[PDB]
Amino acid sequence: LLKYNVGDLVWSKVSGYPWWPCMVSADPLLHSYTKLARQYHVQFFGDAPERAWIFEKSLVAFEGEGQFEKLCQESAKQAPTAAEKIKLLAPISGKLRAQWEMGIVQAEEAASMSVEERKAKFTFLYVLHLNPQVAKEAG
Ligand SMILES: Cc1ccc(CN2CCCCC2)cc1-c1noc(C)c1-c1ccc2c(c1)OCC(=O)N2
Repeated sequence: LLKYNVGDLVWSKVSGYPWWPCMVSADPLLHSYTKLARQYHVQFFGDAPERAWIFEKSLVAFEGEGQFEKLCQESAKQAPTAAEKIKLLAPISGKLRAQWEMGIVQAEEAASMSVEERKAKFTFLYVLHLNPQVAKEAG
């Protein structure tokens, strides 16, 4: 039923990290955004930009920050060991929490923008660099 496209907003669950706001985008070298068990190429929102391929089973549509609590809770049932379960919590403090909060601010802005608007603003530029307007607003 679900098939993501470039510009779609998703929470991504990665080993060693809590659910993080992302945007589906095209891989700069392969030129694809999906491949086959299905994978999608995503950008991680925040001030320290990263990209990666994620499996669909580890993506959930992004609506807003309010979803995080239920994602943390529901994922606990499928993370039986302590090191996995502890990573579901929002980062305690420091630089990782500030990155996650900035990620959420950016994703919430993207969510009230159109697909093309969020793509023009938030897509990374490749030579991987942030769009200068995004970098200035983040600091
Ligand atoms: C895919 C990936 C690649 C590399 C690095 C390491 N990199 C993190 C940023 C600082 C330098 C070291 C982390 C991930 C990653 N895998 O799962 C999540 C979640 C992340 C991630 C964590 C934090 C941030 C991020 C992605 O991008 C946006 C941001 O501002 N911070």
